[PDB]
Amino acid sequence: SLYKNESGIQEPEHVPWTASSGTAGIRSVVTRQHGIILKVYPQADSGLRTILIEQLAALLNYLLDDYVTQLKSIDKLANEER
Amino acid sequence: AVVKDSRPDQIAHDDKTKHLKAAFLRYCRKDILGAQSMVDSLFSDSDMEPDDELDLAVNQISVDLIDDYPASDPRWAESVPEEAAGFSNTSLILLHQLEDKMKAHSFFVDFLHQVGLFSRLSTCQTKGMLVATRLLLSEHAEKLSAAIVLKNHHAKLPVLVNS
Amino acid sequence: KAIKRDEWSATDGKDDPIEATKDSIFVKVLQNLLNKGIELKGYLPKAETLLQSEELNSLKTNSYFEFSLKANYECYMKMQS
Repeated sequence: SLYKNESGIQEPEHVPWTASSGTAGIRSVVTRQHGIILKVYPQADSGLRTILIEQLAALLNYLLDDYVTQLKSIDKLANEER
Repeated sequence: AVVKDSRPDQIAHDDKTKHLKAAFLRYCRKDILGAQSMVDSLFSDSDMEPDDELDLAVNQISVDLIDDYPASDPRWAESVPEEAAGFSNTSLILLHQLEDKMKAHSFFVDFLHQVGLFSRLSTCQTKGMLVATRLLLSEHAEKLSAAIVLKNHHAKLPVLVNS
Repeated sequence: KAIKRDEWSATDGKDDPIEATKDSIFVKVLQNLLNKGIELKGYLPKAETLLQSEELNSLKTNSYFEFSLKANYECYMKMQS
């Protein structure tokens, strides 16, 4: 709300640090963390596994929010391919 | 009732940037009128179409405030490592520095809003990328929030988090 | 003299000035002063006079010593303000 000139203009080319991708990018990191949580899961106790699943679910929720906001920022009039 | 500040001049662009940061200083010292007068002096309408430089100056203000490595007072000149009063594994003090930098960013956004340059802000090239100024402020403040959060986790479980 | 009884990781420390001095007597003096109602910001000398004090300047061979002096005094002084 504070970051609005009039209502703001969505320029689709916009790369927040938390939106950075790659090996050091958030995406590979969260993928590896997902894998590690899964590897722990069979060896984890029941409540341990429960905390694992809620934590991982929240993380994936936030990542999907990131991608969806990216998509809504993107336009297609010339940049449908991006 | 009106006080106008200035800051060290390195370049012409750096000088106008430091004058804006000094208008911010007046804002921090509780002077809306002086900051507004300086903003009027540094920026006035002579046809309004986008230009990179206002965004460049605000962005370099933000980049400095975020990339700052303390050097100002002797403990910060010693934050620059020669510690005898420098950073030596303390949590509350650095939390306070993070608090004051959050104060600075928040007051800078408020200062820009109350002087009215926010609507004149635009999209600027950055590292080759065109970025919205307000979202750039969001990103930098979120980095600062992450630093605060790590500090909080240190304060909560020091040996664990510090190790 | 009260600070002198405290222990320090001498010649560069490895601890938090804030949390490490709690087990020291002088910080306990500070909480007792606060309980009695004394404001540490006003009654505990500013870092200027602290470093003016020679007893305080005779153990500065531990960087961590004087650093922790400054950090703890400022921290609790500001908690008082």
